Amino acid sequence: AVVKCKPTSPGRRHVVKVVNPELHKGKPFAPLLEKNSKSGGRNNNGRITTRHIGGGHKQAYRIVDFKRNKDGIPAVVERLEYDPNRSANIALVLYKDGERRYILAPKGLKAGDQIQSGVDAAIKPGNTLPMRNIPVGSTVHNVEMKPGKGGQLARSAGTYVQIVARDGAYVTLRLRSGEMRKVEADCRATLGEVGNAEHMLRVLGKAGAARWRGVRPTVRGTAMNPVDHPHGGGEGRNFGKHPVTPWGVQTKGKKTRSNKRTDKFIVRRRS
Amino acid sequence: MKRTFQPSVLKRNRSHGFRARMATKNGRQVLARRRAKGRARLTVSK
Amino acid sequence: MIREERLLKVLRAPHVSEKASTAMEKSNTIVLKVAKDATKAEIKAAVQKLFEVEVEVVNTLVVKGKVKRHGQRIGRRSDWKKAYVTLKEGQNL
RNA sequence: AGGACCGAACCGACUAAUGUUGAAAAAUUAGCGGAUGACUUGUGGCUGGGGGUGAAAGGCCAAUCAAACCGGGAGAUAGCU
RNA sequence: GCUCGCCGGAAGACCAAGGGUUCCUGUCCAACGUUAAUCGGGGCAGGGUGAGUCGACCCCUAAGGCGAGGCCGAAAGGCGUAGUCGAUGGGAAACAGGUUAAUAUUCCUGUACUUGGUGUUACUGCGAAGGGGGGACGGAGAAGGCUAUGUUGGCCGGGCGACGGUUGUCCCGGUUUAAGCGUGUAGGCUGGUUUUCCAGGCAAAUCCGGAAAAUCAAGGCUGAGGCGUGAUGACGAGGCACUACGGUGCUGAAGCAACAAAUGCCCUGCUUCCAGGAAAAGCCUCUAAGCAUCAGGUAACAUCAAAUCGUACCCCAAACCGACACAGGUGGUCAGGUAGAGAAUACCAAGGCGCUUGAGAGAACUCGGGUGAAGGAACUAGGCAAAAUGGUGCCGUAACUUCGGGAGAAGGCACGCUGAUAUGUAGGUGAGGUCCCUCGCGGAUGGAGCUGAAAUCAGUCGAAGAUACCAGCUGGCUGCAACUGUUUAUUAAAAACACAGCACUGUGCAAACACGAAAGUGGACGUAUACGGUGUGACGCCUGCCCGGUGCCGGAAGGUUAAU
Ligand SMILES: [Mg+2]
Ligand SMILES: [Mg+2]
Ligand SMILES: [Mg+2]
Ligand SMILES: [Mg+2]
Ligand SMILES: [Mg+2]
Ligand SMILES: [Mg+2]
Ligand SMILES: [Mg+2]
Ligand SMILES: [Mg+2]
Ligand SMILES: [Mg+2]
Ligand SMILES: [Mg+2]
Ligand SMILES: [Mg+2]
Ligand SMILES: [Mg+2]
Ligand SMILES: [Mg+2]
Ligand SMILES: [Mg+2]
Ligand SMILES: [Mg+2]
Ligand SMILES: [Mg+2]
Ligand SMILES: [Mg+2]
Ligand SMILES: [Mg+2]
Ligand SMILES: [Mg+2]
Ligand SMILES: [Mg+2]
Ligand SMILES: [Mg+2]
Ligand SMILES: [Mg+2]
Ligand SMILES: [Mg+2]
Ligand SMILES: [Mg+2]
Ligand SMILES: [Mg+2]
Ligand SMILES: [Mg+2]
Ligand SMILES: [Mg+2]
Ligand SMILES: [Mg+2]
Ligand SMILES: [Mg+2]
Ligand SMILES: [Mg+2]
Ligand SMILES: [Mg+2]
Ligand SMILES: [Mg+2]
Ligand SMILES: [Mg+2]
Ligand SMILES: [Mg+2]
Ligand SMILES: [Mg+2]
Ligand SMILES: [Mg+2]
Ligand SMILES: [Mg+2]
Ligand SMILES: [Mg+2]
Ligand SMILES: [Mg+2]
Ligand SMILES: [Mg+2]
Ligand SMILES: [Mg+2]
Ligand SMILES: [Mg+2]
Ligand SMILES: [Mg+2]
Ligand SMILES: [Mg+2]
Ligand SMILES: [Mg+2]
Ligand SMILES: [Mg+2]
Ligand SMILES: [Mg+2]
Ligand SMILES: [Mg+2]
Ligand SMILES: [Mg+2]
Ligand SMILES: [Mg+2]
Ligand SMILES: [Mg+2]
Ligand SMILES: [Mg+2]
Ligand SMILES: [Mg+2]
Ligand SMILES: [Mg+2]
Repeated sequence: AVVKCKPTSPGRRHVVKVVNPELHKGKPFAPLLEKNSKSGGRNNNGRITTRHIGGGHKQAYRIVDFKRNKDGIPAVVERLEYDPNRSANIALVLYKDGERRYILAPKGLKAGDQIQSGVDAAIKPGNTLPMRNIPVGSTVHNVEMKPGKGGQLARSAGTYVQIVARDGAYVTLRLRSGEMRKVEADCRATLGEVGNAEHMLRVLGKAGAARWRGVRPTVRGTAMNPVDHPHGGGEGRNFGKHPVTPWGVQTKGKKTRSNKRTDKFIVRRRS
Repeated sequence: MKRTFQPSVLKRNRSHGFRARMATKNGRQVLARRRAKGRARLTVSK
Repeated sequence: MIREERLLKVLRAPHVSEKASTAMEKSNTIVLKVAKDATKAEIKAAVQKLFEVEVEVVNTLVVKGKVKRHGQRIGRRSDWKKAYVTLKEGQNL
C-alpha cells in the first residue's frame, strides 16, 4: 500500500511508505538465514572501491532458491516475507516432501497458492519451466543465462522479461533495459512478474532514511579542490570542463561496454 | 584535552611487540639493526 | 608420586614475620618461602615428607621483588613464592 | 509516531570577558546548540604517503600536512647572506 | 581535641584501562614538596597481595589476522582453501558474619554449590568430524506485578535538658540477617496424546520437517516476588572491665507492621513499527561406521581432584594521558534525607575535604561581583556587555500556512498560611471477620488501619507567597539556505558541505566502475523498480532560443593514414 505520512515533523512531510499487510510480521525461517556483515564498500586491500557505502541496519541473508530445480514436487506458499537484502518480497514455500525454501515472490502470489518447477509444470505464475516449454509472448522473471546456474535476470521488484522469439536452441528476450538478448532455451524462467511493483513509489523523505539503507553522502566533484577531482576548483561556482568521473573519464554519454565475448548474444542494445 | 598517547598494552604488543617484528622481513631488519647498534631493549615487549 | 629430589628443592626457607607468627598461633599455618615453580601439590608433599607433619591445604602467592636504588644504580630484587601451609589437628611445626 | 518540542547526564562550540613569559602549546567563567539520532561512547580491527581518509575546510593521517615521520643518497645545490 | 567552612549524581564509594610498591610500619629531613616541615606519593629498612566458586588461563566463535597444499607475482612477496588464531560477545559453581598495621566472596566461623576422574552397585543401546533442536539476539512504547530502598507507626533501650516551657500527641538511638535448599505465585508462551505413512534434513535416524487418523482436553514449558528453612545461629543500641588511652576484652534489649516506591527485577516478556535486527561451542536429541551377555550410557553412593597466573595500592586522579604534586582529558558500577517533574537546583546524611606560602594594609589601576538620583540606547560598526523575561493551572491568542503548524504567539488572572467543607475529602492500599472453595501463594464480601491529591468558602500576615536556588525576553519587516544534520582539531559554523527530491548518462552480470604488474577482491551472495558517475537540490509554478565552437553519440561512401 502506498501511503503518504502527515507533516507532523519536517523529516516526515515527504515520506511515502509502501506497507504490505501480507508480509509476515514475525521472524524469518532460521535454517535459511545466514550472517552477512557489511563491507563499507571496501575490498580485501581495505580500500574503498565503491564509494558511498556504509552504516545502515544489520541484515541477515535469506538463502533464496533462484535455481528452482526441485522439479515435479508441488509446493504451497506458506507466507510472504520482507527480505532486507533485496527490493522484491520473498515467499516461504513448503514442498510436499517437508522441505521449505525461500523464492522470489511473483506479482499476485499469496499464502495457499501452489507452485511447481519443471518441464511438465503448468503455465501459471510461480511455476519455473525451461524456456523452451514457455509460450513465446510470455512474461517471466528470475531468468537463467546459463542452464543450471540459477536466475540472474529480472529479479528486482516489478521486473520481468518477455520471450519475444524462440529460434531452435535460443530464445530472444526483451529485458527491462530494452535490450533484446539471446539466451539458451534450456535456461529456466519463472512465470509472471516479480511482485512489490510499488517499491519505486516509495519516497524516503529524509537524509537518515538513505543512511538507514547504508548509503553514505555523495560529495559533488565541483564542491572539491582540483587535487581531489577533475571538476574541483574555482573562485565561486565554476565549471568550464567536460563532465567526467573522479578518474577523468567522460560521464555523460561515453559508452563503457567492452565485452567482445558476450557481444554475439545481444540482438539489439537498449537505446 | 585528549593527548595522543592513549596507552593499551595489547595494542602496544600487537603493533610494536617482538612477534610482530618477527612476522615480516622489514620487522626482522628492525631487530637486526637494533641488535647491531647493541640496544638493551630490542622491542616494546620488554 | 613426586620424587624426593624435587621435594628437597621446593622448600627454601621459613618466612619470619608477625603475620607468619599470628598465622601459626591462630590458625596453625606455617609460612614458607618456596621455589617459584613449586606447585601446591609439591609443597604439600614436601612439608609432609620433610617436616613429618600432616597438611590440610597449601595457599600460595607470588611476591613481586622491590625495585631498589643502590649508590645511584637502580636494581630489582627477585620475585619469590610464599606458601601458607595450614597444618591439620595439632601437628606442631 | 517523530533526523518532533522543553530540558540534565552526554556530545558539541555561537558570543563576551579573562588568560596570552597562561592553571592550560587552545583553557576558565557566564551565557549558547544538539540531546531516540544522519546520536553518542568503550574495546578490538582495517585503510599508508602522490598513498589513505574526507556530509569537501586542502580538512585529518600521533601538539607535524598543497604531499607524514625516520634513516639513507647527503657534505643535494645555494651566481645569495 | 573542640569549633568553623566546603562537596555530597561528589570533591563519597567500588572498579576496568593505565601505572607499578605509590600500600602498612619504623626511622631520616640533604635533595624533592613552588614557604616551614617534626609531615609526605621524598630517602632508607622491614613488612604486606593467601581462591575448585572473583578474574585470567581455558572451551567457543565476530570483525579481522595468519595460513599446509594452492593460485599469482622480476626477487622480495600478494591473495587465499583446509585449518588456526583473535573479545569488545557465548560457556560450570559461594554466600553471610568475623578478622590484619597493611589481604580477603581468597584467611577464619557457619551454611552452601559446580564440574571432572575413579571405584562400587543396580539398570541399560552405546556410539560423530555427521542430522535436527537450542543457544540466538532490533528500535520504540505501554501496563501490570514486584523488590532495592525510604517514611511513619509500633516495639526496645536511653533521656526529662546550660534560658521561658518540656512525663508528653515529648526527645535521641536501634529495630539487621545472605547464598543455598524447599515451595510454585503475579505474569508469559504453547493445545496436548497416541498410531501410521513420507520425492525433505548429502548416508542413516526412533530426531526434525511433512501428511493422514483417532482421542482428550488441561498438559507442559517458563517465571519475578512472597513464604518456610538457613537462623535455638549471626548481628545488635547500650552496659560493664581494661587501656600499652590508640584501642581491646565481656555481655546483650527490641529486631514488628503499614504505606510509599525505582531508571533495578518478572521482561531475551508483551504491544507496535520498519530500517527487518552475530557466530560458534557448551547443552539437548537423532542416528552412521563400529562395538556387542564388552565397551559405553543412566542413576545412586563412596572417594579423589579442581592446577597455574592475577589479587597490595591509586584509579575523574598528586599514583593514568597532559615535561609539573599541571583549574584539562579518562570507560563502567553504586544512587540516602527535605524540597522538587527531576540523576536539574538548594541545604544536608554516609563519607570526604579546606585545594603545601603565610601575615598585614585597606592607594591608583586591573580582575570578579553588588547597588544607584534624573534620563533610558543619547553608547557603539553593532544594544557588544549588562539589565530583563522566566513556574504551574486557567482564560485568551494575528497575518500566513505545505493545514502539521505559526503558538509557550501576543496578553491576562490565580498562587503563602490557617480553619472549615472533610477532627483527611476524592482517590490509592487494604487487616480482621464472614462465606464459598477444582482447598490454595484461592475467590468473593468486607471495610479497620495506612496514605492522600485537587478544589471551594471563610479568615490571616507581609512592600512583596512561582518569595531563595532554579527558571522563555517579546513583536514587525526583509536577504539567504527548504528542513534535522556537517565543516576549516587550535582566529571562518556560514549563505559553504550534505540532504530527501529531480535529471542526464553509463551498466545485461565474469555489469559498468574501483583496488590490484597478477591472482583476486569490492560493486553484490545485488541483477536495470539494480548499481556507478555527473549536475541540480524539500515543496509550488516552471525551466525559453542556439548544435556555429568544444565534447559525446552515430555513420562510413570518399580523402589521408602505422607496423607489415
Ligand atoms: Mg554513489
Ligand atoms: Mg545524489
Ligand atoms: Mg572549497
Ligand atoms: Mg587535475
Ligand atoms: Mg564567479
Ligand atoms: Mg564562463
Ligand atoms: Mg583454602
Ligand atoms: Mg592465587
Ligand atoms: Mg529532537
Ligand atoms: Mg531543538
Ligand atoms: Mg567539530
Ligand atoms: Mg561552557
Ligand atoms: Mg533540547
Ligand atoms: Mg580554497
Ligand atoms: Mg596534527
Ligand atoms: Mg613533493
Ligand atoms: Mg650525491
Ligand atoms: Mg649542506
Ligand atoms: Mg619508592
Ligand atoms: Mg603511606
Ligand atoms: Mg623546603
Ligand atoms: Mg631547617
Ligand atoms: Mg615513602
Ligand atoms: Mg593470507
Ligand atoms: Mg605456501
Ligand atoms: Mg579465520
Ligand atoms: Mg579457538
Ligand atoms: Mg570477554
Ligand atoms: Mg586496603
Ligand atoms: Mg520492601
Ligand atoms: Mg533512562
Ligand atoms: Mg584491593
Ligand atoms: Mg597543589
Ligand atoms: Mg589534574
Ligand atoms: Mg566522560
Ligand atoms: Mg547537582
Ligand atoms: Mg552544600
Ligand atoms: Mg579593594
Ligand atoms: Mg570591580
Ligand atoms: Mg546590578
Ligand atoms: Mg540609574
Ligand atoms: Mg530610578
Ligand atoms: Mg522607558
Ligand atoms: Mg546612535
Ligand atoms: Mg555617536
Ligand atoms: Mg547579548
Ligand atoms: Mg543578567
Ligand atoms: Mg538587501
Ligand atoms: Mg540551513
Ligand atoms: Mg577554526
Ligand atoms: Mg568559531
Ligand atoms: Mg561477479
Ligand atoms: Mg548547489
Ligand atoms: Mg535551458
